[PDB]
Amino acid sequence: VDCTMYICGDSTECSNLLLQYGSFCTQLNRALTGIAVEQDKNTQEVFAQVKQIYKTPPIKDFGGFNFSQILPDPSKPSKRSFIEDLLFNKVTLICAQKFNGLTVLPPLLTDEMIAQYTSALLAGTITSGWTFGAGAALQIPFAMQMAYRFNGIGVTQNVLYENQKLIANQFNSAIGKIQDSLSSTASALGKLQDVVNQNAQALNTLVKQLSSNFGAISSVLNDILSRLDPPEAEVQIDRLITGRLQSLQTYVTQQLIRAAEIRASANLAATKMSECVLGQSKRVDFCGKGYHLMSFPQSAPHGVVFLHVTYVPAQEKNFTTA
Amino acid sequence: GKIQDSLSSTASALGKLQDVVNQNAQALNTLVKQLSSNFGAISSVLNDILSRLDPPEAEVQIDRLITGRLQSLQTYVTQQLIRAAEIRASANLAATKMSECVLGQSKRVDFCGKGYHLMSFPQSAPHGVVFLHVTYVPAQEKNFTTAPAICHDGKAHFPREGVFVSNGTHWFVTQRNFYEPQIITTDNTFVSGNCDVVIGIVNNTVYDPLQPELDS
Amino acid sequence: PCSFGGVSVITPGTNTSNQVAVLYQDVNCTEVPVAIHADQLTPTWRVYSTGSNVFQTRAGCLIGAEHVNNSYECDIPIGAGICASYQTSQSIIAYTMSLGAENSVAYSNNSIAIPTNFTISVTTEILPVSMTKTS
Ligand SMILES: *[C@@H]1O[C@H](CO[C@@H]2O[C@@H](C)[C@@H](O[C@@H]3O[C@H](CO)[C@H](O)[C@H](O)[C@H]3O[C@@H]3O[C@@H](C)[C@@H](O)[C@@H](O)[C@@H]3O)[C@@H](O)[C@@H]2O)[C@@H](O[C@@H]2O[C@H](CO)[C@@H](O[C@@H]3O[C@H](CO)[C@@H](O)[C@H](O)[C@@H]3O)[C@H](O)[C@H]2NC(C)=O)[C@H](O)[C@H]1NC(C)=O
Ligand SMILES: *[C@@H]1O[C@H](CO)[C@@H](O[C@@H]2O[C@H](CO)[C@@H](O[C@@H]3O[C@H](CO[C@H]4O[C@H](CO)[C@@H](O)[C@H](O)[C@@H]4O)[C@@H](O)[C@H](O[C@H]4O[C@H](CO)[C@@H](O)[C@H](O)[C@@H]4O)[C@@H]3O)[C@H](O)[C@H]2NC(C)=O)[C@H](O)[C@H]1NC(C)=O
Ligand SMILES: *[C@@H]1O[C@H](CO)[C@@H](O[C@@H]2O[C@H](CO)[C@@H](O[C@@H]3O[C@H](CO[C@H]4O[C@H](CO)[C@@H](O)[C@H](O)[C@@H]4O)[C@@H](O)[C@H](O[C@H]4O[C@H](CO)[C@@H](O)[C@H](O)[C@@H]4O)[C@@H]3O)[C@H](O)[C@H]2NC(C)=O)[C@H](O)[C@H]1NC(C)=O
Ligand SMILES: *[C@@H]1O[C@H](CO)[C@@H](O[C@@H]2O[C@H](CO)[C@@H](O[C@@H]3O[C@H](CO[C@H]4O[C@H](CO)[C@@H](O)[C@H](O)[C@@H]4O)[C@@H](O)[C@H](O[C@H]4O[C@H](CO)[C@@H](O)[C@H](O)[C@@H]4O)[C@@H]3O)[C@H](O)[C@H]2NC(C)=O)[C@H](O)[C@H]1NC(C)=O
Ligand SMILES: *[C@@H]1O[C@H](CO)[C@@H](O[C@@H]2O[C@H](CO)[C@@H](O[C@@H]3O[C@H](CO)[C@@H](O)[C@H](O)[C@@H]3O)[C@H](O)[C@H]2NC(C)=O)[C@H](O[C@@H]2O[C@@H](C)[C@@H](O)[C@@H](O)[C@@H]2O)[C@H]1NC(C)=O
Ligand SMILES: *[C@@H]1O[C@H](CO)[C@@H](O[C@@H]2O[C@H](CO)[C@@H](O[C@@H]3O[C@H](CO)[C@@H](O)[C@H](O)[C@@H]3O)[C@H](O)[C@H]2NC(C)=O)[C@H](O)[C@H]1NC(C)=O
Ligand SMILES: *[C@@H]1O[C@H](CO)[C@@H](O[C@@H]2O[C@H](CO)[C@@H](O[C@@H]3O[C@H](CO)[C@@H](O)[C@H](O)[C@@H]3O)[C@H](O)[C@H]2NC(C)=O)[C@H](O)[C@H]1NC(C)=O
Ligand SMILES: *[C@@H]1O[C@H](CO)[C@@H](O[C@@H]2O[C@H](CO)[C@@H](O[C@@H]3O[C@H](CO)[C@@H](O)[C@H](O)[C@@H]3O)[C@H](O)[C@H]2NC(C)=O)[C@H](O)[C@H]1NC(C)=O
Ligand SMILES: *[C@@H]1O[C@H](CO)[C@@H](O)[C@H](O)[C@H]1NC(C)=O
Ligand SMILES: *[C@@H]1O[C@H](CO)[C@@H](O)[C@H](O)[C@H]1NC(C)=O
Ligand SMILES: *[C@@H]1O[C@H](CO)[C@@H](O)[C@H](O)[C@H]1NC(C)=O
Repeated sequence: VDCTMYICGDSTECSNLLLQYGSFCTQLNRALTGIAVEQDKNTQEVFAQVKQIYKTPPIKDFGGFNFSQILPDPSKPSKRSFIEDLLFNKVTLICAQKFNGLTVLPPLLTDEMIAQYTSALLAGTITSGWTFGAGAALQIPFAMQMAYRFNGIGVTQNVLYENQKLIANQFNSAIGKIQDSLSSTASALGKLQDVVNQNAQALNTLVKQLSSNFGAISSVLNDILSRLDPPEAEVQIDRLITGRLQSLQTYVTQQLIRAAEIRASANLAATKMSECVLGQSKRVDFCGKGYHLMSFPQSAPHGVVFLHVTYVPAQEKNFTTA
Repeated sequence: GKIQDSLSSTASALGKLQDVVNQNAQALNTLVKQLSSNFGAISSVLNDILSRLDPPEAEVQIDRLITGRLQSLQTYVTQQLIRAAEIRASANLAATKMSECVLGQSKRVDFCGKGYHLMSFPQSAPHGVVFLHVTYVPAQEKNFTTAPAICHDGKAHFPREGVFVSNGTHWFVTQRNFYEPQIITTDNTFVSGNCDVVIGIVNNTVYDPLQPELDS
Repeated sequence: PCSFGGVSVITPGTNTSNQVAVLYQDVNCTEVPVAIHADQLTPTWRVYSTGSNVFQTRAGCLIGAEHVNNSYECDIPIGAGICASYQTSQSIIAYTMSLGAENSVAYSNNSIAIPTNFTISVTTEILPVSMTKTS
């Protein structure tokens, strides 16, 4: 936000009057720049976690497991998976605020790069499990990887080698069900939509505050200058500057609080990516409900989506133990 | 030794602490410098206002100066509170790392350094801590043909712990994180059902360690 | 709205060199010469106000940097997936940041890669613990 232009509209007298208030504009500009740098850093930590850009094999034969809904689709112009495209479409004017020195700035990493990072992570976890998350990537059949993961949760690997077909069918059915639920539910992405709405509302209130007289005869600086002499125009412009500066300070404080909250959320998301996507987590209810098996990352506008695959007991029978 | 160099060669190694100190110093400098602003008054010195102007308008001048200085103080205090909250979050993270990484071995991935964490060493620094994470990282990898199970007498055999590998013709069982081939036997493998259900099973012979003693 | 926007200076370490590039945020390169009025010191500012090496990025218009089709690790973040560096006659260049190096795991349904050696890796993690207790 341009403090000088926002408070004073191309008015030399207004700028001269504001110059006597100190260096609040510099403080606000520094705070906004720090917030932007923090957002970029949060995105980098959340997504830029793998150096090598792994690619899936041309032939996708993973022992019956289907990853079409999560792997990128080269057919579409954008190399994103079906779920990623659905998430992008389901989330939806800010440029209409480019009228009072309110720049929107470009994100450092384009959506294409985020999609590429997600695809690389998916390929690394599918073709190398958690080995690539600790050092050199080591290939392993997906069946043996799932056997390892089952062994991690205290279940003998023979169960997978005996019910691989059933497990693959259940995995495909669950992928289809989650895709359908995301498609048919508009409230699934409530957090990102709420954040966007809050930011838009804050910006709208900030821009609308310029129409308040703040005790002055008029809300237009030019009208005050034309309709009053310097002795009274000075005090009128001073009152307007005070009101606009108070509004800007309130907006900047709210933005700082929101940025801190988003930084905490991004740190949590990065921790979850590190502990779930790149490996198996024994923490209860951390990487989804039930005995965590693995996770799939996907990118959504200014956010991440983790599909946690977990093992849950289904049928139990009574027994006598000693 | 390399760690020492990593601190001596790189000037921005301690960027976080230096940045925090610089931010605090800049905030304090701006706060102290704000006292030189008139805030709409004739002068920014209380003595000048008192001597030059009589109490009637000196009252409003002092009121304007007080309002400006109070606004500056409130802004500075809000910024300090936000920074203190951020530093408290950082300190909580550091304390958690010390409790988990240093006082024990953590299975969390990428939490205590990169790779398979082994042990963390703490060090102090001005208004900060430095954790030296020592971890185990695979270096050289070799690829071998593998099977999910092995059939010997119509019964599927699965490794007790490890993985089946094949250096071409022969077959062995080796630990996952290190190549230590071993002769396949009943001690390191267990039977579970027949060998007509597992997909990709490979025929082989399981060496029973009891036979040499029985023969002798 | 007529135009407006910010002006930023991209400069490497003064120890390396002194030449700099000028970025005008969210403005077409056509209006840059009149957007600054060209009423500055005869060399330098006019040199950075126009020239052959003018690039039109989504983040704005950049002058004084040579566009290169190559991709390297981001050094000076410009925006919209574009960065700038001083890599060459050394000058300032602008490129698109590369998200690491390409790799392809030789995945197979009957092959497994096992380590044959190991390494002890020591890394450093610095965390602030407190600040000055100013009163
Ligand atoms: C597992 O058990 C729980 C606990 O209740 C059960 O109630 C009966 C069925 C018990 O039956 C015993 O089962 C043992 C082996 O599992 C044992 O070996 C015997 O076979 C049997 O008892 C023995 O045989 C019988 C023929 C007789 O001779 C007895 O004297 C012998 O000792 C046993 O499984 C267990 O206690 C089930 O959950 C529910 O638990 C309720 C009590 O907490 C029980 O009682 C009520 O049932 C009414 C029925 O309408 C309910 O409305 C009420 O709320 C309450 O539940 C329930 O019958 C029982 N079952 C259900 C469906 O509510 C549980 O169902 C059962 N199975 C599984 C898979 O968990
Ligand atoms: C891994 O999973 C993927 C996706 O689930 C499979 O790819 C296809 O997925 C769709 C899901 O139903 C199927 O193919 C599509 O079928 C649509 C109609 O359903 C019937 O179509 C086929 C062919 O007519 C019937 O034989 C069969 O009974 C299906 O029930 C078609 O309309 C699709 O064509 C285009 O239009 C639709 C319109 O909605 C689009 O959504 C589609 O994406 C597509 O652009 C499409 O043909 C089928 O299940 C899967 N195979 C094929 C060949 O389509 C993979 O097969 C599965 N396994 C892997 C990848 O190994
Ligand atoms: C552990 O739990 C799993 C499930 O979680 C069990 O596996 C399921 O078993 C049930 C019953 O055996 C399966 O349901 C049945 O599938 C039959 C196969 O039909 C195929 O085509 C339909 C088309 O819609 C598919 O939906 C279906 O998955 C199959 O691909 C159906 O024919 C059955 O319907 C009819 O079956 C008989 C005839 O055989 C009729 O008499 C019945 O009245 C009924 O109308 C039925 O739907 C289910 O598909 C299995 N799961 C999966 C993923 O395949 C394990 O058995 C269970 N194990 C233990 C030890 O308990
Ligand atoms: C995949 O991996 C397998 C297993 O390692 C390899 O097969 C073995 O290869 C080694 C080395 O090439 C062979 O070692 C040999 O040992 C002989 C003595 O072993 C006695 O017992 C075997 C039966 O196990 C008899 O066949 C043999 O005749 C002996 O009676 C040595 O005589 C051989 O030559 C020299 O080495 C030994 C080492 O101690 C010396 O003491 C000898 O005096 C002699 O100078 C040789 O070392 C081993 O026999 C092979 N088989 C087995 C079962 O281990 C495959 O070659 C490998 N394949 C690939 C493609 O890498
Ligand atoms: C064990 O792994 C090595 C490599 O990790 C296999 O050798 C071959 O290395 C290539 C190096 O990148 C792999 O990619 C290839 O890259 C070249 C460009 O440099 C491409 O032209 C080529 O098409 C590949 O994409 C390659 O996948 C990999 N495997 C090959 C080429 O088969 C090694 O394979 C072994 O050697 C080759 C020459 C064949 O004889 C294989 O049958 C043989 O297994 C891997 N070995 C095993 C047993 O898994
Ligand atoms: C891993 O992938 C390979 C292929 O890359 C699979 O090899 C395939 O194995 C099947 C079953 O043995 C072969 O089916 C064929 O059927 C005919 C008719 O019944 C039979 O005469 C053949 O001997 C063969 O069994 C298939 O041809 C073969 N494919 C290739 C390209 O060789 C393998 O099964 C997969 N799984 C494992 C554990 O290796
Ligand atoms: C691993 O070893 C088992 C047993 O040693 C092999 O099973 C053998 O499979 C073949 C067919 O692939 C059988 O041949 C046919 O069997 C039927 C049913 O018994 C019989 O009616 C036919 O006349 C014919 O003999 C064979 O009997 C069966 N058993 C043995 C001992 O050979 C299995 O094929 C082996 N796997 C591999 C990959 O070599
Ligand atoms: C696993 O890796 C370690 C090193 O990470 C290997 O040990 C190292 O092997 C190299 C090569 O032989 C040694 O370098 C040699 O040093 C001697 C002087 O001692 C020099 O004269 C040679 O020209 C050569 O440079 C190195 O000293 C040795 N140790 C270390 C700590 O690096 C080990 O051999 C590897 N294991 C396998 C099975 O490959
Ligand atoms: C640059 O050179 C000067 C003097 O040689 C000195 O500041 C230092 O050695 C170099 N680095 C920086 C940051 O100034
Ligand atoms: C201005 O730049 C945009 C690209 O951001 C381009 O589409 C448009 O044609 C340009 N207009 C002129 C007049 O150069
Ligand atoms: C970059 O590629 C474009 C084609 O898209 C080509 O016109 C241009 O000359 C290339 N520039 C360089 C420096 O290679």
